[PDB]
Amino acid sequence: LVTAIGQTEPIAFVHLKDTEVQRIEENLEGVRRNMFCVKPLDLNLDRHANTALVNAVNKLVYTGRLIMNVR
Amino acid sequence: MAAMEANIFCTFDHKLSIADVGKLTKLVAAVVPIPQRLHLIKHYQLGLHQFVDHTRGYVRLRGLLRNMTLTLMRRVEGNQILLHVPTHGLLYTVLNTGPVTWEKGDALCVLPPLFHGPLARENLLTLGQWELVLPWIVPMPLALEINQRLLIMGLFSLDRSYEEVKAAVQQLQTITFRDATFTIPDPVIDQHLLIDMKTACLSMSMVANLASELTMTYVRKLALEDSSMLLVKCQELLMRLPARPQHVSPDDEIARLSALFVMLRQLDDLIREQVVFTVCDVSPDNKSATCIFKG
Amino acid sequence: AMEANIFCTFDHKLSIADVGKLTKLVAAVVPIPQRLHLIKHYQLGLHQFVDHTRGYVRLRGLLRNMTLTLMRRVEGNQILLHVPTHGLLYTVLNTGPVTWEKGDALCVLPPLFHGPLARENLLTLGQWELVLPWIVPMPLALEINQRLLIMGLFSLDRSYEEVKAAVQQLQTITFRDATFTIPDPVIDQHLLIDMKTACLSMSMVANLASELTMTYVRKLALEDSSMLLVKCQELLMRLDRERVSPDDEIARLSALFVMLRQLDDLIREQVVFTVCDVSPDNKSATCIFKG
Amino acid sequence: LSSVLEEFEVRCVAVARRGYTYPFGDRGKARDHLAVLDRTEFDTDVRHDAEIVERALVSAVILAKMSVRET
Amino acid sequence: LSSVLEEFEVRCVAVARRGYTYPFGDRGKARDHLAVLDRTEFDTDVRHDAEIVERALVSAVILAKMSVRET
Repeated sequence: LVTAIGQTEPIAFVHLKDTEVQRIEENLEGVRRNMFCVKPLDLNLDRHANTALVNAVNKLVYTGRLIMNVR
Repeated sequence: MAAMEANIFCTFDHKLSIADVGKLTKLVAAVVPIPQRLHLIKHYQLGLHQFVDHTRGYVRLRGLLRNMTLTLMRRVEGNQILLHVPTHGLLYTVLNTGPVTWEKGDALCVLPPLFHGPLARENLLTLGQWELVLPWIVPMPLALEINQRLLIMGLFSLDRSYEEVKAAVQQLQTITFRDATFTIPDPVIDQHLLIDMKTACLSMSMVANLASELTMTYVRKLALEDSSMLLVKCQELLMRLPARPQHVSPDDEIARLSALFVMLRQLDDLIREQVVFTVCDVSPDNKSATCIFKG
Repeated sequence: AMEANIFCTFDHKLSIADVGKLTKLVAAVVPIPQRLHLIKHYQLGLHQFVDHTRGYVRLRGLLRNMTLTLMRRVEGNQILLHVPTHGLLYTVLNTGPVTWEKGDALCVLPPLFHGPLARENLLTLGQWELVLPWIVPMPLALEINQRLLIMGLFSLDRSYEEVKAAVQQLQTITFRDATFTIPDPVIDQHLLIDMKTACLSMSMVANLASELTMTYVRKLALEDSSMLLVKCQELLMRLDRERVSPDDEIARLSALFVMLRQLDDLIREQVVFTVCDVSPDNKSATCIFKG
Repeated sequence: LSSVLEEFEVRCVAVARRGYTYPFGDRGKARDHLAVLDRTEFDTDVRHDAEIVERALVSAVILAKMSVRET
Repeated sequence: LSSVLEEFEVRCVAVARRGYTYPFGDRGKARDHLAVLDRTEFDTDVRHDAEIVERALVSAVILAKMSVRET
């Protein structure tokens, strides 16, 4: 992880299939496209991948990517 | 009051036959438990014989005998006996009244007698319609299994037909351990077992709760790759039924194990007995051996 | 009038530097296989018991049968060995990495290392080597085995590096004034056979507890007046929450107890000493003996 | 009485099960209150069915106040 | 069958808990049918379902006669 000052870490998902990565970004694009309709429809993440914290944070990051884009 | 005397003189009031006065000379340096701890105890209180009862609860003798102070036989003479109580940690020799081949370096425990089968009972030594009864000293593996067999016999006795119990008591009362055969006199069910079964039944449940999810599952998972003789022979006893662990919390897991050890000592001790001897070099005759940690 | 002491004679000739290497270890626990009066130096220490595939647990048990003995005096040829008598005080070297303090319930454990040490040096004949067991305080001695057992439970799955991060935490206990790094019993992913048995010794027991309890608790519940047994079945029925010949019951119960006797070596621990005064700089301390 | 009489046994089974759980300020006094609650049944006679509810109900109401430590 | 079978699965073990509470004149005989009922399971194969019900009935009527005490 970055330690140099002035380099705040960009928000990013950790260890996910590219089919899951690029596709969920389109759902975030719909907030900028039409924020009147906002649902957390995606739930495709599998617990079989990675471990506890690596997957549980991703459910939180999607809400954090959403709460910023809605605002 | 004086501290209870290490030296104890036991004197018979009943006449002694010449054939029996030499029976005690061969009995010298052997465990002779007493209860009252008098400086001049009467022989009527001597020996286990006063504790016998029509119930003949062998488990009942197993408990009441432990309360008695142990003593070492010493100084046979004319109508006089001198029992002695070694202080803790000192070494002193001990003859084995029982018929068991002691090993070097093993711990020993006092146990109520188990009749050999033929029950010739030697000259047994008797007077006044009374017989001396000296509990046998036994090796730990025999001392351990003798308790669990009394407990498992009480578990099978529950919840099953009384005629079926006899088929289990027959195979369980026998003990072929260490060459010589053994058999348990009257293993009557008792309230003393009901509390002994209670502490086992209490430990039987809580250990299943204290066990970690990674602990109980582990035996089922080892079979997926490793294979061995012990893995196969043990797996058959279990009920018939890669992957990530559901969670790994080293602080939460180390705590689950520390509590688990306490219930094991709560459960293991009921088959354990108060170790008394720690024999070193057994004599070649196998009629005597030195001991330590007595008391 | 001199106190009795075991004699012992080294075979290989010693240089004057070697006999002085031993006089630095006056007080020192020395296990003895059997209370023989004479003893060859090959019998001294755990080194005769040293093994590869056999695990640490085998040393945990055979050491309990070893006769601990201090080296009361060191000379040429013969070496005296004073077996402690219970209740007497005995000065002992602090060979153990843990610092001693007042009143500790010391108990012996086999020596361990975490790769190279700043000073592995000890008396060394050709091929032969001496090994002096640690004298750890009791609360840490439970912490040792509690870590060693859990670390082998994960040995079946080294493949997940996230699990290794937990193993790295168990690997380094941090008692005060100490920085331990307990070696992994596992080597090249494969378990030692002693580790494979110790893990089987416990997991088999917890598995039988999950099912065998469902029967005997039922008949024994109504008879009890204390009621404490009556609520024990509640957690067992909630232990189901996730998702037979009569002779089979006897053989099934029979294994449950005998495995605990195999497991007892890792459970209860005798204390061999209890500390009194401690010498300055903690080089050593007197400890009244207690079997 | 149909199923409704059977329904009284269902909810009674839950209170009887949790009465072995929650700690109280006594032990042997509440012990009789639980076992008598476990003795509740329904007699073959129709007129006598009220007698079981008449006593088992009073034993249960006392148990609830003890959790509150109510007088 | 699976919809009715789910109701059969709930009514199955519910009979077993009543059997432990009910005293019998031979404590050992009662478990031999209760142990089969506690072992109940439903494999995907429907061919065995005619056999699954049979042991469920052998564990049923034979147990009910013991309560009536008819031989």
